Amino acid sequence: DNVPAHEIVSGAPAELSRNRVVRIYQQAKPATQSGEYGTFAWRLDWDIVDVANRWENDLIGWQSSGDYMQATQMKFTSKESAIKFANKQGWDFYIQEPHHRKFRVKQYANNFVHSYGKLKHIRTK
Amino acid sequence: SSSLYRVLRNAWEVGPRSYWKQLNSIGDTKSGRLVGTDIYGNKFYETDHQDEIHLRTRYVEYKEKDYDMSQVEPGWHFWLGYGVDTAPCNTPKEKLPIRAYPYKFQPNYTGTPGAFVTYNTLKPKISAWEPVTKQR
Amino acid sequence: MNSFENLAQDVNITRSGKTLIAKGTGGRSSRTGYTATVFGANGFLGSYLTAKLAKHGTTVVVPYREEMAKRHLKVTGDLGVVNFLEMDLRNLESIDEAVRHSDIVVNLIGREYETKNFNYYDVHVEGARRIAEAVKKHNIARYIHVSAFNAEIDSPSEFNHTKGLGEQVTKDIVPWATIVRPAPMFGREDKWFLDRMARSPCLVSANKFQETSNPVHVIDVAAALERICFDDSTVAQTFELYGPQKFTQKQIIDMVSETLRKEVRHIELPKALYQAYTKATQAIWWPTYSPDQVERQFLSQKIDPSAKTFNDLDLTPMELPDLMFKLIRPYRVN
Amino acid sequence: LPGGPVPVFKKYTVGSKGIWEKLRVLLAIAPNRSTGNPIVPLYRVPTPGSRPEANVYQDPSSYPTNDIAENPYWKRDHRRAYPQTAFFDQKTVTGLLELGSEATPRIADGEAGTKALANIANGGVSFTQALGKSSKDVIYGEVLTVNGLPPVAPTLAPKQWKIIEGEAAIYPKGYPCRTFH
Amino acid sequence: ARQGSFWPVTFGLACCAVEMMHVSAPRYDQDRLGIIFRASPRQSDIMIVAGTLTNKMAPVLRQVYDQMPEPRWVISMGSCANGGGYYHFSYSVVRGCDRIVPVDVYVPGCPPTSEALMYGVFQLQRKMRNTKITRMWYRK
Amino acid sequence: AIIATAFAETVKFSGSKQELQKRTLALYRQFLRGAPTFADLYEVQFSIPTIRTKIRQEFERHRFVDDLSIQNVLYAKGHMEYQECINFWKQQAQFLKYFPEEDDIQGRHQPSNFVDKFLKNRA
Amino acid sequence: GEHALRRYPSGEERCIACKLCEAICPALAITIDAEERIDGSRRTTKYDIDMTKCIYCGYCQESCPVDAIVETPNVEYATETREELLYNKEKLLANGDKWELELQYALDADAPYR
Amino acid sequence: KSIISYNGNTIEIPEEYTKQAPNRDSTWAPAQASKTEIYKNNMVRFEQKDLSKQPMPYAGIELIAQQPVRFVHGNTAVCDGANHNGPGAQGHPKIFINVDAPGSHACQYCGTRYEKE
Amino acid sequence: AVEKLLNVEVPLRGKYIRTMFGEITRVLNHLMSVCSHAMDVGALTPFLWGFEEREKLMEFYERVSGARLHAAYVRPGGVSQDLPAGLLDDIYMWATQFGDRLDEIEELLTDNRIWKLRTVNIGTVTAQDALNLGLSGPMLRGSGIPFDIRKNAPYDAYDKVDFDVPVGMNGDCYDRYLIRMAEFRQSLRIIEQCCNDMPAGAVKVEDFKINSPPRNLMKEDMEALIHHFLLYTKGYSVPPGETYTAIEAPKGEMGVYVVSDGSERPYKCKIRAPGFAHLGAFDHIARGHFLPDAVAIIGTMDLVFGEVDR
Amino acid sequence: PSWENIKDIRLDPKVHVDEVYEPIVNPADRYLQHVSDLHQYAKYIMAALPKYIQGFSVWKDELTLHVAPSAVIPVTTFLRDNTSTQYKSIIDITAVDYPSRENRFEVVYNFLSVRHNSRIRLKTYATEVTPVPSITCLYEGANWFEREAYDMYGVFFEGHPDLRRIMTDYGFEGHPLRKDFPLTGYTEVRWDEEKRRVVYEPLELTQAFRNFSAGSTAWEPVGPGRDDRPDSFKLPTPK
Ligand SMILES: NC(=O)C1=CN([C@@H]2O[C@H](COP(=O)(O)OP(=O)(O)OC[C@H]3O[C@@H](n4cnc5c(N)ncnc54)[C@H](OP(=O)(O)O)[C@@H]3O)[C@@H](O)[C@H]2O)C=CC1
Ligand code: SF4
Ligand code: SF4
Ligand code: SF4
Ligand SMILES: [Zn+2]
Repeated sequence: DNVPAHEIVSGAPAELSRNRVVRIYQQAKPATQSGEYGTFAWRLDWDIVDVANRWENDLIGWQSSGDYMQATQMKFTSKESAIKFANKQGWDFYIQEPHHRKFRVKQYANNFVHSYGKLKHIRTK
Repeated sequence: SSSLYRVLRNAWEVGPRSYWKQLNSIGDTKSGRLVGTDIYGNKFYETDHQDEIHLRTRYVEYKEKDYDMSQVEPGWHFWLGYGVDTAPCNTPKEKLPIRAYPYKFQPNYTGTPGAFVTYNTLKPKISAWEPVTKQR
Repeated sequence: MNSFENLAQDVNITRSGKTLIAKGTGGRSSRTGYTATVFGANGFLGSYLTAKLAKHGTTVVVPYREEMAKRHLKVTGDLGVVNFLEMDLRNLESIDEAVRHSDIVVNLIGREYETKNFNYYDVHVEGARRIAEAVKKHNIARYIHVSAFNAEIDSPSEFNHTKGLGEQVTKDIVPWATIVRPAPMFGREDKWFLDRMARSPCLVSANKFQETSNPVHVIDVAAALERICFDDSTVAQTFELYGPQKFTQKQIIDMVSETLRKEVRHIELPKALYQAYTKATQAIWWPTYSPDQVERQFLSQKIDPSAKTFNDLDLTPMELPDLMFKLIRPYRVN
Repeated sequence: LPGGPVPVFKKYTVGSKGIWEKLRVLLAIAPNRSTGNPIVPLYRVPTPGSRPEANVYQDPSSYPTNDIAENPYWKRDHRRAYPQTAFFDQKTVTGLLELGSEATPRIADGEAGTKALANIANGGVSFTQALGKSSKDVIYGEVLTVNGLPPVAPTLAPKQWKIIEGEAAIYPKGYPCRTFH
Repeated sequence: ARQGSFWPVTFGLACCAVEMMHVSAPRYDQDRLGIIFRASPRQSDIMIVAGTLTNKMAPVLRQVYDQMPEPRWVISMGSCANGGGYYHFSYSVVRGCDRIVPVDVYVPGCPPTSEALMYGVFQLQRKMRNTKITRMWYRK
Repeated sequence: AIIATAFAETVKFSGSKQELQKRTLALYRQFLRGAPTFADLYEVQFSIPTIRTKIRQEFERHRFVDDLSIQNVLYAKGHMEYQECINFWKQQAQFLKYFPEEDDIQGRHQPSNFVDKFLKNRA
Repeated sequence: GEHALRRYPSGEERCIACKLCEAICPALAITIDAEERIDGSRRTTKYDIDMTKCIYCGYCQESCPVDAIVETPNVEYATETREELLYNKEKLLANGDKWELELQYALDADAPYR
Repeated sequence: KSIISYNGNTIEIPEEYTKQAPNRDSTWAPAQASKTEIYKNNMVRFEQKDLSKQPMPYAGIELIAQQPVRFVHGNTAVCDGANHNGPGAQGHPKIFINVDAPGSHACQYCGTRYEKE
Repeated sequence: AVEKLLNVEVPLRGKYIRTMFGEITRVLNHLMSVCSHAMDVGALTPFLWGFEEREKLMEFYERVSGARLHAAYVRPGGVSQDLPAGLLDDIYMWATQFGDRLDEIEELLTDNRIWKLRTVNIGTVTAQDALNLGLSGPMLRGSGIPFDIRKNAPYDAYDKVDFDVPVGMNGDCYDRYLIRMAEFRQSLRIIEQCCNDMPAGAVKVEDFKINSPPRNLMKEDMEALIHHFLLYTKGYSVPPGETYTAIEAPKGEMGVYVVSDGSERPYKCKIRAPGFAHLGAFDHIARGHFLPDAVAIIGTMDLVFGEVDR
Repeated sequence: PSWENIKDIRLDPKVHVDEVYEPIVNPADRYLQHVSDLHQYAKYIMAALPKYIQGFSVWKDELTLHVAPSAVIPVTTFLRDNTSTQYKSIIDITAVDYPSRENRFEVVYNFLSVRHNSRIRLKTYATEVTPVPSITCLYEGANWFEREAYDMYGVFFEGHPDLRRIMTDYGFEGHPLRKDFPLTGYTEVRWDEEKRRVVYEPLELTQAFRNFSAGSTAWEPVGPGRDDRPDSFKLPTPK
């Protein structure tokens, strides 16, 4: 199922496959934009490490880091491919299943439906 | 031109004191008309002697013994590099920067106590709690 | 990932009430939060101590005298870790500037001969007194004062006498200082030890090369110093850092000859003649064997019965026979 | 012969004047060679920071691209009319062999055509069987050339070389370096 | 004497070595100041680190630095040698030669013009000119 | 032509495990034989028995790898390493990477239980 | 050559923390922080250039929509330690103030070509 | 003048160098570190250093606050901060400012203040 | 490569500028290679004479781009900025005397019998082995094969200008030296032609979705400001695909294999450096020679080692 | 007749145009007939080696042949050696890491035919454990390119006489051009004063790598394009 340690032929540090957890997901539809072009690929990136994520240099005020994977992120065409890759490397992962908008029928004419009782609210346009 | 006659003629044109000054600073003997003077005190010359090759027709005589290219005032630095035709003193008022602050020229201070000390211009990102006790 | 091997924990509180929070894993770009002034940092032991300190990014203030001698120390730390301060023992304001911002002050200032400007007293007692006064006035959290083994007040040797007086004045001024007494230190490019035995024209002893001391590796002394720096339980204690086994000078010379595949020349001279020779050569400007060094050639190492040792720092000294080949390799010829 | 020697007074380099000129011409290996020093009043003057053309420069543009009244951007939007990459697998080359091509069809109409396309796209015919059934006309016209020869590796712009000999060459006859045009 | 006989070891690694050659070209003529580039480190005063320092080259650079007789100075030329430069985040590049050898003057640029390198040389000579040698011994 | 260099072996993936173990044991023997040469070349402080111990550990690490292709790759990389060492292509700096244990003690605090790891934020 | 941050004739800074210079810089030399100034303006509170990462490519100067960051013709600023080569906001503004006249020469000469 | 350090010791700084700028005493942005704090945190690197040589450029907030308000007839003031003397585009992008509200309205790019009269 | 992926066209003036400056670049590179070669064998003087010409041309670089060496001037779509006002005259003025500057180096080198002793029949390479080893440029034209990408795959304005291609016959260091020396002359010819035929118009492609708009539009026009913002923050998106595009670089065939995934950042970029293939062929060429012949061979391969390892 | 009277070029009358006319043309149009020719040529090649050629693709002037790893030696020999092809020059060899595929790497060969003035590209695939047959027996130049491909990616080349790292440091672990290898590597070096030698340490950056790829566009930027396939290579529609 999962490649153990020390028969990975990549040469990466053992710590990568021992005490690091990656996460696989699809990017969420950004709330700020209506475009959806970034949401189809399956990203893979590493969960952060507490001590080594980022600190502030005491000279010019920069963001120092000891985590060599903080900037790395792979793109895959499909969830199964990402799973296969992570398994072949021996990475512990978690899958975050995507959420989608539930379909509902929208009619422009619905803005002008006659109301037989009291108006619940004044639509304004 | 490397000729000895050039050196003799320049020395005669310039005078013995200036010849010794040039031999003790630049090592050549240059004769040219003064153009202007910095805020720092250096003096800038241009020459039209035909025996002078391209890129040797403008030069500077530093004011101090411990001369340094960083002591050339900006604007003169550009002129001395053949950046512009017209020297800073000869430039119209329209093409001069307007300043709302006093202008101060400071050369390169490296190797001195005046060297630049860098620092972070921001206070820390996360502000800690000021501890206060309350009585039960 | 790296690790702050010198630190016990992450948050630290100095005796002066400063809160120090180590940032980072513990490598070059990290910072322990401590600041240390190392007097005599450009010397034989100071270089190793400074390298170990700046390896983990504790700010090291290095007071120096000659600009060109201290340049190798800048390589040991990240940008802004190793800071250089011009200093002189006869300029009090300079000492004040050196110690003002530190949580740790260690001084290694000691000279094995006398100069036209600093005699043994001036360098070991008044110098230590001035440094300790700056420490006491600025209430520095930790002060480490390094003396020499066999430091005794009423010694025959002016070196040991002034060293004992320096210890006494340090204890009088700063009651919480830590006193370290290392044995003869060897190592790469040591002073008046292995390297001298390896390239001397002839070693001349006034006492048959009979003297015994427990030589100790300089790296081990520096590591012990670091440990003393970062644990607050060594305050007001005395440490006698010395090597595992006791050697005779002749034994060390025999070991050096065996490892060098070459015979070291030994010549034995009367004590008076060698005194006169050393006193005569003290007239040249470069350091040379002292008269008081040959006086010390009649003193064997004396270990205080009641003194903390390497064991109390959970350290184990390396063996001089083991390092020999590593420490003198460029002279084998072969 | 164009590119031949031009005299030293048509080169923008300082040179010599007076008696020294005659001395130079007497003592020069080739009298028409310049000295390498640019002429100070002529060269790089006026300086780049004081060109008069700076105060007249306007951004350059070309018709019809700069027109304000007849160019819709989508008519000249070449980035998004880019040619797709055409991938042909063995099934597609099969289909081409049997059913012919859009340019010259060899397919029947109605359901027959669609079912032929289907069973080739399913794997009914292999490529080797395709080639075997293939007649002489189709092999010669549509795999080899009409003469039956294989096609030569295509070239976008054929280059016809010519060798320049004699006075127009770079080197004279002896040297082991020839001039191709 | 130290300023008048300024002998570097050439140690040229990349695009900065070209501006280092143009210093010696006729227009600037480093030789007119007394600068002779000498191939052996034994006969050299100054090391000029002119180029990207890789991890594969770091031991060799430190070795050539160690084999220069004293007194010795080092000038770091170019962004790549100063701070790792345009390859600062590469997996095989040392982020600055001052990780390896002590450095006296940093010349900024990519590549520093020949005039900037000459200015850095003048800075090194100014540092030499203010050095106490026997006066320092007198202070001892 | 461009001819192979010293101790170069053409890349060949063994079709059978046994034919691979033959080569593997040959390579191990080569490493053990070369140990003194490595000790001379790289001016190491430590002893030849320690070199040989390190080699044995390296070969031990992959003693239970099953799939043949992975074994082939590991053997090829091991041979590339051997050729790198024996030809003095490597320097002392990269050679001592193999030997992290013989360096001295790095410090007083190498945490082992949860409380010491927690105190240093490494829990 | 070396970098400098410009002002308006009124002496108000020109940099409005749009951070395009930060985004285009091929060496990731530039570090910028910003927030609402007390008078409501959008200004920088930290603007650093690591002069030892910079490749002196001049993209930062082509990018800025208000000509705030520019590259002076100055090449003579060699230093004796590396910490002087980490320019903060104060240093870059000081350079702008010091070199404004030469900057105006270069701008008057080349602005039609940008 | 006297800043107490984390050590508990005193750091003495001349009054002129505690001002954030030559013309302004206090910070002009919440995240901006004050000179007092700068020294308190970096005093090791400021020892034996000459403060009068450090950059200290002028605070532009006050300089723009000294510029008089421009009065405009209509509802919209147009500003582009151009340099009428030199060639090319040397200003900031041309924007239009509404001045119907009471008071002065600042240009978003240059800070020049406009008002409807 | 990027324009081929982008399916855009460089304006005419831009093409001509790129040809002129490609040949100024060829002249600079050959000055460095030939003079460094002669310095390796021992001829120290052409180094300095040719370095003054290098200085003169780096003046032109600095005037059009602002940097002496790393111009960053030629960009996908054209060139970054139009030529300054007084550049064509200065280039022509330099071109009137470069011919003599070449003749002097040739006086010292072409007929000197010591030069021919160091170069004749040294580093001989056969035509077939040249093709087999992947050699290109002079290293291939020296062996008798007339192949030149400027003539074979006419790129830029290499079809609007007239020039010849020198081809050796013995494939030794001396033939390659002759080839380089004649490429000097051909480059001077091309530079003159472009000085005489430089047209008017734009220098970068006139679609502000690829190249940024002029600053006078960017500060007045909304669309231009948006496009400027996006180009310098996100970048233009290249249609997906891949390409291998090679040119006749001064050192031989230089090519890039770029893989585009439809995004703003390349998916893969491999550079084919001619020096890599040459240094690979070193062990075949240099076998059986003397150590000084190895020095001369390295000289004739004309290696830079930024190319070799990237 | 001398340089003091040489005529001033700077005052000569320059040419002046009023309006510049540059017609709008799609640059792909110039390749249409050549694309047809490449199609015909690729058809011939597939018909000639149906046992080997899994497919081809044509884009403007670049033809690609897709083959399985076992087919490389025969197809390369046919290319190098057939009279109508004669692809004598190896140009480059490389790999491209596709982590979505089962076979990660795709190995690319570019060939050049100086005889015919034509180029061709040949692709195969491989994995981190399955090798590709080396073509050094056919093209001498491929030696170094295959050492580079192995070094960067890890792809093995069966039959390569001397396959070892060419670029990375001695004793480097990892194949840098793999999409899972981080930008900055895992280790860095410095000079260690205690050990007097250059030591390797875990990576620790003073400023962390800021990846600005998060700001990629949220709108599809280009679209589908257009197909330049010749009508002689599109399947016919019934009726
Ligand atoms: N090495 C040994 O065998 C033993 C040494 N020790 C002690 O170890 C400490 C250092 O050992 P080591 O490092 O070998 O000694 P070093 O001589 O190697 O370094 C000693 C330091 O003392 C400084 N120093 C001496 N006199 C003065 C002064 N008057 N003013 C300022 N600085 C001065 C030197 O600075 P500069 O370089 O500027 O002169 C040097 O940095 C000394 O205290 C020594 O007594 C004790 C027992 C054994
Ligand atoms: S600093 Fe720039 S010019 Fe110098 S070597 Fe590095 S990349 Fe090349
Ligand atoms: S010159 Fe280039 S590297 Fe330097 S700040 Fe500007 S864009 Fe960044
Ligand atoms: S691009 Fe210009 S205006 Fe924008 S943040 Fe950078 S310097 Fe300021
Ligand atoms: Zn405005």
